[PDB]
Amino acid sequence: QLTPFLILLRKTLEQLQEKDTGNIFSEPVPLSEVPDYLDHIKKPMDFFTMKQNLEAYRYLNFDDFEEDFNLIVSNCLKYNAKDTIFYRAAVRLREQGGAVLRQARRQAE
Ligand SMILES: COc1ccccc1C(=O)Nc1cc2c(cc1N1CCCCC1)n(C)c(=O)n2C
Repeated sequence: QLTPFLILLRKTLEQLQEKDTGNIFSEPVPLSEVPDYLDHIKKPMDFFTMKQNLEAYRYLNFDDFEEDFNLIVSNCLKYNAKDTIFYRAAVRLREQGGAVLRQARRQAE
C-alpha cells in the first residue's frame, strides 16, 4: 500500500544518503563552480532533489526512485575523469547504495 511504501522509501533515502560519506551527492552540482556540467549531463540529480521529489509524492513506485538514484551515480561517472575524487566516490556509492536498494526492494515485494 501507498503509505507503507512511502515510509519505506523515506528510510531507504536516509540510508542511501548515509553512504555519501564525502557529502558529495547531497546537493545539486553547482553550475557556478562547474560551468560546463550541463554541456554533458541531460538531467542532474542529487539526494536533496530526491528528498524534495519524495516529499512531493513523485515516487509512487520503486523503479522511479531507483532510476533517480542511478542518475546520481551515472552522471558523476560520465562527467568526471576516472582519476578523480568524484568518480571514485560514485563507484563506491553504486556498490554501497546498490546493497541498500536490494534490501529495500525485498521489503517492498
Ligand atoms: C559547492 O561545491 C563547490 C564549492 C566550491 C568549489 C567547488 C565546488 C564543487 O566543485 N562542487 C562539486 C562538484 C561536483 C560534485 C559535487 C560538488 N559538491 C561538493 C561540495 C558539496 C556539494 C557538492 N559532483 C557530484 C560532481 O560530479 N562534481 C563535478
